[PDB]
Amino acid sequence: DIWTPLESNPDSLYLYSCKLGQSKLKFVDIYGFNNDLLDMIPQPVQAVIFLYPVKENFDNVWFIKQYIPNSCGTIALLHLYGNLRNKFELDKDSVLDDFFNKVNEMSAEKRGQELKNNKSIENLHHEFCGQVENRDDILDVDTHFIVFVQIEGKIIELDGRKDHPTVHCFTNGDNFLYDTGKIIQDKFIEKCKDDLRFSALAVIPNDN
Repeated sequence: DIWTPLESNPDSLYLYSCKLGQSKLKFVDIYGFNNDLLDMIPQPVQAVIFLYPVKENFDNVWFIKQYIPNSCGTIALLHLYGNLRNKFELDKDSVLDDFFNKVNEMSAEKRGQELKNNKSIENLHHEFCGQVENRDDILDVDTHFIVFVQIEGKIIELDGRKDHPTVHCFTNGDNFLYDTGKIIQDKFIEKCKDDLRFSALAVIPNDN
């Protein structure tokens, strides 16, 4: 049971979200993590999605375990809209609204198993996945999506391969994008002993 990696292009992510039941949030490329470039990002930033190669009470954070290779794009969208549900509501009776209601009382483990059995999402996923010319486009699981969201003034990193969310530090609206950049630089970029070709996206409101 293997999936085609999700296309990370901001337009494809949006369109994919629209079909899943969320049209209120959009994605904007992050060109770098220095202040100059982060200043270019429109605010308020609601989250940051990050792609790269290869206390603990989480009562208030929605978490799903990842069991399927290259489903991570979708897991990230799940972690994203699932934790912004109060602020940006899902379309009533949409694929995601239905999924979140169905798994609301489930643990991160059973949530993850439910994903396996969700035809709609798997189908919609592979309408917004990358192209495949050869097996190395689906069997090469090298790049990985993770997401950072602000939950009760705390920067929470959400990754389905880990056993739980990773709580980082306190923050606020104004500072979230910047505190997040510092975390990404020290935890992933500079910690990597090479030219870490990453990509990043800020999630912002579609309107105001």
